[PDB]
Amino acid sequence: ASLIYRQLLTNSYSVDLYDEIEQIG
Amino acid sequence: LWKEMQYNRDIIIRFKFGNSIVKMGGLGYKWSEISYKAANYQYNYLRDGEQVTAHTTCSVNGVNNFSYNGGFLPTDFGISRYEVIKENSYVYVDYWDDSKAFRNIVYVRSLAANLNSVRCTGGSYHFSLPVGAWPVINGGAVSLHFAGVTLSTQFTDFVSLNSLRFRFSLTVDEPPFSILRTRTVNLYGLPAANPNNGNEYYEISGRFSLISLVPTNDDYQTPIMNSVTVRQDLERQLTNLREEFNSLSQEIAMAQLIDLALLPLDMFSMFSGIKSTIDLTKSMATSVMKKFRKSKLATSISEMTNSLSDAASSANDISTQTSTIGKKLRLKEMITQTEGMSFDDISAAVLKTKIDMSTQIGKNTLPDIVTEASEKFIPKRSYRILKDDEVMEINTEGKFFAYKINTFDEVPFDVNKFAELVTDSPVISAIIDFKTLKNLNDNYGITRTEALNLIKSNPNMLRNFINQNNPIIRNRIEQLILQCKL
Amino acid sequence: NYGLNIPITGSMDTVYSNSTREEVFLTSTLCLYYPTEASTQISDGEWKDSLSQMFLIKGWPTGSVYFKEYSNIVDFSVDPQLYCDYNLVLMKYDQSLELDMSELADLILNEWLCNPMDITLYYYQQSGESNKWISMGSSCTVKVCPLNTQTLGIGCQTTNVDSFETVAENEKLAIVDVVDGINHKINLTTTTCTIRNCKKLGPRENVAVIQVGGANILDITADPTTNPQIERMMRVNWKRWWQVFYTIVDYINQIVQVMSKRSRSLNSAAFYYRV
Amino acid sequence: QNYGLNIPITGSMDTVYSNSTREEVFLTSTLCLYYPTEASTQISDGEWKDSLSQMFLIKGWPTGSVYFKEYSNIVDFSVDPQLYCDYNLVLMKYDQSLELDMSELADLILNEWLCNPMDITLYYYQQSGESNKWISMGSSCTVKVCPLNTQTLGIGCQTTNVDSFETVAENEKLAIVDVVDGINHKINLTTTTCTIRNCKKLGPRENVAVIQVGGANILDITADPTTNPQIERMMRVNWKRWWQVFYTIVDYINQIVQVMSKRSRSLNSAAFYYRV
Amino acid sequence: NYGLNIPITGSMDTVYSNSTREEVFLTSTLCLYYPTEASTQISDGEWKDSLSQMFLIKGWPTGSVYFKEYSNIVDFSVDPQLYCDYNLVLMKYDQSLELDMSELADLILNEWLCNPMDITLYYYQQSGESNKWISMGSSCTVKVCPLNTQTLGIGCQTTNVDSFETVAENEKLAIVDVVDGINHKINLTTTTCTIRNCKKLGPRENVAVIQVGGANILDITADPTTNPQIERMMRVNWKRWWQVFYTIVDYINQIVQVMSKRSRSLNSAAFYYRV
Amino acid sequence: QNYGLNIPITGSMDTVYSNSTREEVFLTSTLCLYYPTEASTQISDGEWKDSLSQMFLIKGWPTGSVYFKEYSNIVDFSVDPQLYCDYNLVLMKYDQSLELDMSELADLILNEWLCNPMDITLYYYQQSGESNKWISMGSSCTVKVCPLNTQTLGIGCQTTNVDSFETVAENEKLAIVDVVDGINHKINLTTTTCTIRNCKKLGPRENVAVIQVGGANILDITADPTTNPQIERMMRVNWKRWWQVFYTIVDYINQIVQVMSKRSRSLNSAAFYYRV
Ligand SMILES: *[C@@H]1O[C@H](CO)[C@@H](O)[C@H](O)[C@H]1NC(C)=O
Ligand SMILES: *[C@@H]1O[C@H](CO)[C@@H](O)[C@H](O)[C@H]1NC(C)=O
Ligand SMILES: *[C@@H]1O[C@H](CO)[C@@H](O)[C@H](O)[C@H]1NC(C)=O
Ligand SMILES: *[C@@H]1O[C@H](CO)[C@@H](O)[C@H](O)[C@H]1NC(C)=O
Ligand SMILES: *[C@@H]1O[C@H](CO)[C@@H](O)[C@H](O)[C@H]1NC(C)=O
Ligand SMILES: *[C@@H]1O[C@H](CO)[C@@H](O)[C@H](O)[C@H]1NC(C)=O
Ligand SMILES: *[C@@H]1O[C@H](CO)[C@@H](O)[C@H](O)[C@H]1NC(C)=O
Ligand SMILES: *[C@@H]1O[C@H](CO)[C@@H](O)[C@H](O)[C@H]1NC(C)=O
Ligand SMILES: [Ca+2]
Ligand SMILES: [Ca+2]
Ligand SMILES: [Ca+2]
Ligand SMILES: [Ca+2]
Ligand SMILES: [Ca+2]
Ligand SMILES: [Ca+2]
Ligand SMILES: [Ca+2]
Ligand SMILES: [Ca+2]
Ligand SMILES: [Ca+2]
Ligand SMILES: [Ca+2]
Ligand SMILES: [Ca+2]
Ligand SMILES: [Ca+2]
Ligand SMILES: [Ca+2]
Ligand SMILES: [Ca+2]
Ligand SMILES: [Ca+2]
Ligand SMILES: [Ca+2]
Repeated sequence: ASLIYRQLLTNSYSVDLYDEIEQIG
Repeated sequence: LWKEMQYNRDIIIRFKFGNSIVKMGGLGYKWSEISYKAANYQYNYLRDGEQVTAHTTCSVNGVNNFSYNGGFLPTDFGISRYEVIKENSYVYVDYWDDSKAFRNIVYVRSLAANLNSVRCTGGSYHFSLPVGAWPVINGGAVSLHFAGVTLSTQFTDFVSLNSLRFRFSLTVDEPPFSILRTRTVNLYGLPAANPNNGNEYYEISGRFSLISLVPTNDDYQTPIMNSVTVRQDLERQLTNLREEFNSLSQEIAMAQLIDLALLPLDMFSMFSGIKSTIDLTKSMATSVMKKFRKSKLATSISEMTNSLSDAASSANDISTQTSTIGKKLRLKEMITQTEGMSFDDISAAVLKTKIDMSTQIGKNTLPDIVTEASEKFIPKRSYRILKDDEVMEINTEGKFFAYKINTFDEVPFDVNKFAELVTDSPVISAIIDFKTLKNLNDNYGITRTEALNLIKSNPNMLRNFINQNNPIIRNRIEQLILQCKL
Repeated sequence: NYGLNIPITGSMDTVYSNSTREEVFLTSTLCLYYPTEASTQISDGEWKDSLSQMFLIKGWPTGSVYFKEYSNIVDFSVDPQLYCDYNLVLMKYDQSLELDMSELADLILNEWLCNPMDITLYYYQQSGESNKWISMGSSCTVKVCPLNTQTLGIGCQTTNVDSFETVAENEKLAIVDVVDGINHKINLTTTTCTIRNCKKLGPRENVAVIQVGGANILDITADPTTNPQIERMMRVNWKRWWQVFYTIVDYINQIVQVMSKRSRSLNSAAFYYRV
Repeated sequence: QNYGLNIPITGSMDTVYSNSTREEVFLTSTLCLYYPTEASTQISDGEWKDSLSQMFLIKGWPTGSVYFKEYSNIVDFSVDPQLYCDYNLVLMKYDQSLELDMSELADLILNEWLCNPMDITLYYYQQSGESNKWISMGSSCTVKVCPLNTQTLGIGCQTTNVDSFETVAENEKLAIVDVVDGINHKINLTTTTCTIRNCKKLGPRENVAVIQVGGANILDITADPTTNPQIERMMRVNWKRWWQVFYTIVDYINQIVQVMSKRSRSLNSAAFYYRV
Repeated sequence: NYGLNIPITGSMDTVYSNSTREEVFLTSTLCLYYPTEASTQISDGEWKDSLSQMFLIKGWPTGSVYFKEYSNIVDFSVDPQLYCDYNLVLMKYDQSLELDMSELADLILNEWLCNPMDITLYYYQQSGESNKWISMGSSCTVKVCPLNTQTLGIGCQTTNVDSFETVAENEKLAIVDVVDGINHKINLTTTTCTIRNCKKLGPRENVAVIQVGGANILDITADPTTNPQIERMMRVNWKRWWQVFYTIVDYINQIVQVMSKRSRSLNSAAFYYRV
Repeated sequence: QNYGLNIPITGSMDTVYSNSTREEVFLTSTLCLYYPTEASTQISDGEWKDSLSQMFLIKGWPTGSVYFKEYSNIVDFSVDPQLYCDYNLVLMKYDQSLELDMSELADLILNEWLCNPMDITLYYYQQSGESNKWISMGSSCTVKVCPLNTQTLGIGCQTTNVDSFETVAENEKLAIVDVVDGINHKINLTTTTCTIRNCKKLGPRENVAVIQVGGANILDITADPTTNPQIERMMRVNWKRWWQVFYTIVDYINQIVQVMSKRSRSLNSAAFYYRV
């Protein structure tokens, strides 16, 4: 069940391109 | 507490393109810009036995800028940058109507449409030449094919009308657009000159579905005309939902929580199955990650790794060292995969059992909850390292023990000998800490096998003791659940 | 917090005894509800005092017997406030008032829990067989419009009141049952007549409805399949109101032995308004 | 569920109740504010109901979980005040000469009254004892009483001549009249305009709280003179602006509900005693 | 540095140490604030000298007891300054000034920690029950407009001051509480009145307030549930100001017993300014 | 937390001391300049406050954490200087004939006075020792002092005739007057304009530091003649250009800060001693 926190931290890089969506839009 | 309501309707969408022109000086031969512009339209139509009044707004994107310029001479024909739409360009048609469905369009669970394509053809534009042969724009055509509905809003003069936006694709068609009497023939595409061909309106017909989430505090009594708009909705207080989440632990169970905690929870497994709106089911996961990154725990992970990297090239006394390495052990627990029961398992289990029985009501608020619980749940925890059947246990508050495995009696601690092994030997979360374990061995005398298993935090032995209805383990795990209070 | 979960153990041998006491009033109160027609036919006005005197010999102290006059069944059905402890309601049977008498009986003889219904702003539903809607006022013209899953009125257009279905028109009281599980849009004249979502709890056993006239028609249960005869659904045969009142006074011991004073409420309203 | 019977509840004293936590009452109940119309006039608004509902939502109460039931003034509110609701706050604006009218209204809404009717033209009435009153409500009650000795010969009054009767209230829209307990009485009041009821005081009504907005403490709800208790539900706050009053109430609403409690009669437990 | 963290131990059988009454009386300084109409009714001007000579017998050295007249209650309420070691504030009650007296009592009887507020620039937000906004000046008109999360007003436009909601107008002092959690926009007459964001710490035990007139009205705690009667809510019934002053002089020892000198700040201000 | 008790605190001479709090003070505290309006006049600008805040940001102080204050001149600033601000610097341009007034201002701010009111009309005031002065502030202070014999008879003056009094200060915006200890004095002071306070000197003011822009060390902040100390918070700098002065201050703000320190009486540790 703790796997999700590791998944959040590991996959957190995509927030960069998500905020890129937000600011370019 | 939030009820689905289907509002699917068959609609007819009427719209017309908008044309803007700007003249260039001289005697009136040139032109500066011919471009598409946002265009409104009103109409009424009969459907289902009542006359519904509709308001549409068409706009264009992706437009090409062709050109033509006969030269610098003060009378030679040309258009400096005349546009067209072709493969790339899209057209949006915001649609609104007075029907009951569009009053309940604030919160939506799903929304999708089926519209029939249409063929738009360009008109005839006679460029205003003062004298001589009359140039003739003609031809050009595209086909609108529907692709995807979204939410939108017309910024109409009197109010802002929440509305549905239909994104139609394009498809260039047979009639080769030309500038007749001029050097441009056998193009293809719909230019901005006369996109409407004099038609009163271009027409689409289709059916759009919608699943709104009108609120409900009682089964028999469901509303119409959702009027809790984001003017009427406001930030729920931080302490208020903190108190709500703390109150939610009234109900959590004992063994079922451990059963859930023994799953692999991933992005899909957790964040799916949340009774949320479309605008939040789109990016809930990324929203959670964005605020998870900046949490105190996450920046502590970053500081740990960066400090170690910088060290790689830089070259109650005991309580303080034990506490610092306890924080370090917590960081290591979060980053790595431990083979024990791993307190963060219980934290995530409580988190899932809390958030599943809530609802998204126009604000995400899983950010500030998931990320906040990740750092606040189980504030004081404990770890242990077994070696030579002399397990050394440590508390994040600074306490320390060192006790044998075969019999649970403690030994003088060895600082800097625990620290050499905590770096490499696998850390074991101490969900059955030393105090409760000593109580258990004293009262319910246990064997070597289950002693080793409980030391290792083996799920099999933990659940065996829980299903024995052992009071010691039952109470211990109940307190574990109870510190999860944000 | 009267501990309504721990079991109570009786005994099957010992002993038939007395009821000890209860101290909230000197004693119970009997309470007649008669129509104006009784007064007009009696042609008197010392008759309430005479009836009290004749109750005294039956064994009711003087202050315990109260009398309430009402215009008729329909004008009484609106907000029937039972201000009292042992209620009898003498209902003169009249043809074409069968369903009105059944409405009033279903209202008073049973214990109701009513919530408000803001018709202008919400749709409405029915949870189950035990849930009615009760509309009361001067004139209740309750036009409903059921809606399918898609919120399109079936057999009606929600925006055209004319297409609606009039379940009950121009009634002082109307108990309406629409199909349970389908949303409805309601329409009734909110200036005069109000309407409430009323669930049915158990029976209210302070009240005895005495049908004065014809056959046994009071169908308290809206279910067509069931038609029980309750011990409080009294029926008597009349030619003269003096004879009716004399029978009531003579047999009043049985009239109160069939009822029970316990099921009483602070307010006199015939339902619990739960807002 | 074993209604209609007092059966003693046993309960341990040293039980953990770790699972026990706060009761978020606002998630289910319905808060319910009564104010004088001059509050609205001074506010000089008309989306203020929406604004207050929004602020209540921010405090926790769902959208429809708050009601704003206006009343014209204290006396006209005092005539048959039926608070069919779930958490009643009443903003009583104190003004001089409304002392006993405020006190009697407060008693009426804070004590659960069990009322039987009365036929003034037919029977003589007497209060059983300490907890019994006669509540007279109407557009204009004018209660006159002739005490009767054991021989039905009125003392200080002639049983026929209404003039010799002893007035106990006039032009009062509400009057909780108390007379000597154990004395037969003949009564006279304007039967068309005023109704009167023989009422007993049960325990306290915890559904309702009174925010007294104006002056000093006066609310002697207990008709006995010797006891003048200060019940927690009789809150008091000073004022110079109705917005300040309403903002105070909204900001501190949770403590108000903690002071109050659910109507004990409306629960299932009280099914067969006097459920209301 | 102080040993706040470490605990203090102390036995229970320790003998009572002797009285420090002489120490406090010889070192401290009583200090009476009183209205001007007190002196006007006294009609004198050797009277402060007489009062000092009469405190001298009660056990105050001559150069200790001070007198600091103030114009009236509402005017004293603006920037009230606790000049002095033991503070007494005579306060004549009159109708319609109840809230003003309560405001002053709340302001001076409690230790307020005030931060600056810039009305024009930023939207300000109340942290909790122990936070208020205190406005002081010749004329304060606190008009508030609460805002959504989108910086949009509710019940008010953010740009039209005439839609705002007044919470106190023309008051010299106003302790305004707003719903805790909201972003408000404030309109207040910035040239003549100043607003501050004031938390409320524990109680200032240096000050006593003597209500000279009527009934108990001082609701020091804005919470409407609690209405404590603090020991320093002194009250007397008056007709002659000489009688009031004689009462204070006679029972001055008990007043100081009620108060506690230790809660004296360096500044004469009634609050801690913490830019 | 056991406020109000001066209980012993133990500490080991070997515990490894902890890392810097420069970042802590920058992020949490607020720095606060006071300067004369002549400075801005010579600067001849008006985005300069914003520019200096931007420069301070690189040193570490958040944008809103620096507060600039102007004043007309030293004597005008002396009357009632309220340094309600977490790290105070006071620029002080020295020109001749202002040495005593400058030292008076420094003595007022760099130390921490607890002080009581005086009522000149009523009593005769002594001074209790070295730590006791009288501080007179106002638009025009002129303190005329008549000492008295034990028989309440003036020496070198007369209690009646004010003109025979000994004028200790005149037209001073601020005047700290000391007098012989243990002699009763009758004061005459301009009660409408100037206000006088009988003031005891507690410990020093952590919070404020004075930067003399002009000449040599003249600030004697000790009324004693036998000692003229050198305080860390009392600093000097030569100048010809106010931009240069401000740049030196901004560049060395680390050093000025860690010469000063947090106001000890604004802490919670001093809660019930003389908290300010
Ligand atoms: C019960 O009631 C009857 C009434 O006839 C009475 O005679 C009897 O005495 C009562 N029981 C007892 C134990 O007295
Ligand atoms: C009920 O119907 C009438 C006419 O049929 C209409 O005028 C009225 O508005 C309806 N009531 C509501 C609440 O819509
Ligand atoms: C709460 O816990 C106690 C003992 O821990 C148990 O007896 C009780 O049934 C529990 N009740 C609830 C509602 O959790
Ligand atoms: C009250 O007194 C009036 C005046 O005599 C009388 O007409 C009226 O009947 C009396 N009320 C009753 C209930 O008898
Ligand atoms: C305290 O008083 C008692 C009797 O009044 C006396 O015996 C004792 O010496 C005194 N102690 C001090 C310290 O003054
Ligand atoms: C207060 O409102 C007036 C107009 O009503 C306005 O001129 C003034 O600027 C407002 N105050 C502030 C601080 O903006
Ligand atoms: C204190 O500073 C040193 C270097 O200046 C650094 O190595 C050490 O980690 C710092 N202490 C902490 C607790 O970070
Ligand atoms: C000082 O003396 C003048 C007369 O020269 C007098 O007016 C004034 O009142 C005196 N000061 C005081 C404090 O009385
Ligand atoms: Ca009917
Ligand atoms: Ca139909
Ligand atoms: Ca039904
Ligand atoms: Ca039936
Ligand atoms: Ca008489
Ligand atoms: Ca009255
Ligand atoms: Ca009585
Ligand atoms: Ca009383
Ligand atoms: Ca407004
Ligand atoms: Ca005021
Ligand atoms: Ca507040
Ligand atoms: Ca209060
Ligand atoms: Ca001289
Ligand atoms: Ca000076
Ligand atoms: Ca001296
Ligand atoms: Ca010196």
